[PDB]
Amino acid sequence: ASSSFKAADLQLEMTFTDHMLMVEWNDKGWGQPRIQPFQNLTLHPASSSLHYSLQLFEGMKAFKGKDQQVRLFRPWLNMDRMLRSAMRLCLPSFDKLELLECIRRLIEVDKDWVPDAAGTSLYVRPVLIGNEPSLGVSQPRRALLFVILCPVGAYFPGGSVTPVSLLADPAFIRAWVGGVGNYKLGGNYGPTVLVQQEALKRGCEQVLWLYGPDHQLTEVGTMNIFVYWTHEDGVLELVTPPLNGVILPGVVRQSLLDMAQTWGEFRVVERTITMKQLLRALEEGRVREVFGSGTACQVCPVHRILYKDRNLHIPTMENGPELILRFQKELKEIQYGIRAHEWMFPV
Amino acid sequence: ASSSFKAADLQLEMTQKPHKKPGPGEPLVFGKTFTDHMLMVEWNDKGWGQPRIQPFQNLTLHPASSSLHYSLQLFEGMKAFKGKDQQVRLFRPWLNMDRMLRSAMRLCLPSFDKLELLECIRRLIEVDKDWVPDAAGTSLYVRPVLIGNEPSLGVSQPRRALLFVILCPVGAYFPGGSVTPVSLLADPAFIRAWVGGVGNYKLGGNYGPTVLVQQEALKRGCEQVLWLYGPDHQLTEVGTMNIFVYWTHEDGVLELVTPPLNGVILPGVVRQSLLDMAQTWGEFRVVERTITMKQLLRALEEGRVREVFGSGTACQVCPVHRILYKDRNLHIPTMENGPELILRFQKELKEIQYGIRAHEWMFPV
Ligand SMILES: *Cc1c(COP(=O)(O)O)cnc(C)c1O
Ligand SMILES: *Cc1c(COP(=O)(O)O)cnc(C)c1O
Repeated sequence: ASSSFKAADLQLEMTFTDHMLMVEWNDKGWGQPRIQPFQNLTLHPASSSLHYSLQLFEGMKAFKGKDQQVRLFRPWLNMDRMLRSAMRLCLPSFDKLELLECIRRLIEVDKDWVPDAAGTSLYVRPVLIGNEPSLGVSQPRRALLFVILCPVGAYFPGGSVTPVSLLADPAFIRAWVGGVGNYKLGGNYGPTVLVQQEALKRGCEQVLWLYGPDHQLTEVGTMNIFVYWTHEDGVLELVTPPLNGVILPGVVRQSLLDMAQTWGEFRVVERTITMKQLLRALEEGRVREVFGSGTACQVCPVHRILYKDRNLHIPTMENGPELILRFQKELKEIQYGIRAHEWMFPV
Repeated sequence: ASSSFKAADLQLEMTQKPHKKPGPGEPLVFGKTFTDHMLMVEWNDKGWGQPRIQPFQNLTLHPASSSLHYSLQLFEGMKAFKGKDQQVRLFRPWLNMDRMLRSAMRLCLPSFDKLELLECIRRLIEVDKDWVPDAAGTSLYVRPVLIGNEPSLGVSQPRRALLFVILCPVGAYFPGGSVTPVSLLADPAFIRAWVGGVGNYKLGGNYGPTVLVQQEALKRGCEQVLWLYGPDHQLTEVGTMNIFVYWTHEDGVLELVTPPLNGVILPGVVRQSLLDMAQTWGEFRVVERTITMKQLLRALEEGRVREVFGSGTACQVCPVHRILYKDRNLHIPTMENGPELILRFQKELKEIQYGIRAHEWMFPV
């Protein structure tokens, strides 16, 4: 009472998994967390979740190693992000480690659902919605937190790393400074459906999100973007856009920056990336690799960019892709328990 | 893009046990009290289903519903008014219907026939007619919603959707017919929408992020938010209302100005009505042009501002008396100037809406 829900108070009642977590918030505080069979949600028609998008989510993977032990990849970063998203849309705060322990217990009940094939895992989807039975745009004192799980079977059609189809049109904007693009809110995704369809009929599989008067490369679909090149100063570097408001702080993004910094072989920085710099670098043969990063596709190569209906080839595949494969191998090693690391949380 | 549901295919299920009526003398909070019935229509792979109109009940949604994860949701807001002869009427519902599937087209929900939904809503209000209040400035708020209902976690076009309409009786925004002003926080750090964005559609996603800014307006002691856009600080919206400025322009001409529909402005029904009304009078210049803080600041020190107001069916016309910008107070002359134009707009809209003056803008139920 008077604070957050506790995993020690959990209520147990024994393509998605068999069970789900559910926690309710109402004025005075949180109710106890419930692990119950997968079932439909019953919401009032005036629920603020459906009218004013008082909704946020998270996305992380649970990996089954060779020793058959299930582990979550840096879940503390997902919990940090979830709480920041909650504060912004201006829902109840909760204790990050209590939600983690509740999710741990949920994955434990559905442990048989975690796949062990190469490139497979269990997708954990936590959600927090406003559940106020009112049409007023306000702080929603009733709320609902739920977690659902689902097995995912390899991103790539086989085991071969395949490059993806980008469209770069300045008329479409995902996020803005002073906006809400740095939080995983449902509201940022709905508007992308029409843009993705526009990309598909223009011969592209995904969208390269441009921002500002100087056409800054921000995100690749629902992934962060990275460019491995020799910059205009002659130094070999790995660059990704900074957290200035328009970028979603990805867990894989942070991990790639952390790993590359530890190696100390090349410069690793956060510095926006304009189409002017990319066009110049391509023409000068300074670009090595360009990729997207995210939970779905850990490291995802890009081979051409349709900018103002262009056919700009990105030489990612003819440069190995050396860094992508190194990142993929080291991540697989950490995630599937082949090497012990502080980044993994055992379930 | 697969036609529509028909009003002729609408069945009916009356309530077994009705909700409690508030009563003409007890406090009505906006959007917390609901009527006995609701409209609901489902869409899937075969197309649209039949409506029917059922008792007020909770929605049953799959946990992976795209409405809850990726905000595939939109809404409308219009009012039904009851005159002192018991006749119920809707204010320009065709425009709300026009604002509907444009919103659905955007994120990327099924199309429907505007007149078929209008007939279904008309019938729903007729069923719950006893819920429409009588008192001075009271009304029934009508809330149509269309959501994506896909049972998967992919960010894609839903193969399943749900359209529903709920009703709620609301009190007068201004008691006694006497308009009162609001103060606004103008902080450029928070942006509601951007060009190439989705602020020109009534989608749920544009509202959630405004809750924190509204709370920051409250803490800084200011009656609602003034939404600034760009490095030039363009005045765009007043909370969930369109903005209008009545002043003598820099060129020396008396005018009524409101921002143009360039992508950051929601095309309000009241906004369009005020423009239509002002143009029909032909007493002053009516123009759609960007308004900046620099222009407002210059007009204020030169004494050229007469009235500044917000527009949009909860309030119709809402006066603004103060704007907190750059930690400094800007006293807006709205109130000392009558407020003449606001009172004229309010009287005209009140007379049209409650049927005291007949107009083609009103749709009978
Ligand atoms: C989820 C997401 C990412 C990547 O985040 P990860 O935590 O690394 O999965 C990047 N950009 C957007 C827009 C996202 O939604
Ligand atoms: C609803 C709304 C308006 C006003 O629209 P009306 O149709 O006149 O009710 C204006 N701005 C915003 C941001 C709105 O949501």
